[PDB]
Amino acid sequence: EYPTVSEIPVGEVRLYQIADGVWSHIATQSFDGAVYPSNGLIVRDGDELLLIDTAWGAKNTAALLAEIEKQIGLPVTRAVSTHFHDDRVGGVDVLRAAGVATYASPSTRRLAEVEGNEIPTHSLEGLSSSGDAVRFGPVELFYPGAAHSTDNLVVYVPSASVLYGGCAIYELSRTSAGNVADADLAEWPTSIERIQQHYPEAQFVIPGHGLPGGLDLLKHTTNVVKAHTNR
Ligand SMILES: O=C(O)c1ccc(-c2ccccc2)cc1CS
Ligand SMILES: [Zn+2]
Ligand SMILES: [Zn+2]
Ligand SMILES: [Zn+2]
Repeated sequence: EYPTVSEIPVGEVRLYQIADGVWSHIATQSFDGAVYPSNGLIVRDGDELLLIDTAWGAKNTAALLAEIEKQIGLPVTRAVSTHFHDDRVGGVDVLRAAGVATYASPSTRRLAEVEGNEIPTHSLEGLSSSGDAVRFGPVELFYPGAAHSTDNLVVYVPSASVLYGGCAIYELSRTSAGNVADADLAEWPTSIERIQQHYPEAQFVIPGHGLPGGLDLLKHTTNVVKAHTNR
C-alpha cells in the first residue's frame, strides 16, 4: 500500500498515514537518468502541523503544501530540515513564502550555504554533539553523530512510536551505498548504534528513501555501510 516511484510522477506528492496524527509524504525527482522516491514526515501539533523536510524541490514542495491543505486541512506552521541536501532543504524558499517557519541546526544551515542550497531561517540549538536531543513540539530531535552527512538529524514521535531516520537509514531493498559523497563512513555504524540505544521502543522506522519498516532497518544500514567500507 506504500506508494512507490512507479506510481508517483515527478511533480506530484502522496501522503501516507502511519499512525494517528502522523503521515509520511512521498515525492519523486529525476536525477542522472533515473527516478527516485523521497520521504518526509507530517506530525499533527494540536490544530497545527509540523513538517519534517521538503519534497525535494520548489515544484514538489508547492504540490506538497497543496496536498496537505486538500487532505488534512490544518496549517503547516513549522518545518525542520534534517540535513542540507536538496531532498531536505530544496523547497525551503517556497515554505518560507507560504508563511512556514523553517528550521535547521546551525550545522545544516552552514553546509547548505556552502553548497549554494536553500537555507532554513531559524537555527535549532542544542544538537551540536553526538547524542544530543531536544524537544520540538510533538517530536524529539536527535543528533546521532555523523553518518549519511555530518549534520543528519533523526526525528522521533513518542505518541506514535514512529522513528524517522532520514537518509542516515536505508530501506531494506537497498543493498548498495547510495549518495555517500558527504558521508562519514567511519562513524556511521556508531551513529546508528546511538539511534538504537535511544529509541529501542520504535515500532515504525522511516528511511529517507523507500519503504518503511521496523528497527531491522538500522542493522541493515550498518551492514550496507560496512560492506561499502570494505569495497
Ligand atoms: O541531493 C542529492 O544529491 C541526492 C541524489 C540522489 C539521492 C538518491 C540516490 C539513490 C536512491 C535514492 C536517493 C539522494 C540525494 C540526497 S540524500
Ligand atoms: Zn542526503
Ligand atoms: Zn520566523
Ligand atoms: Zn536523501
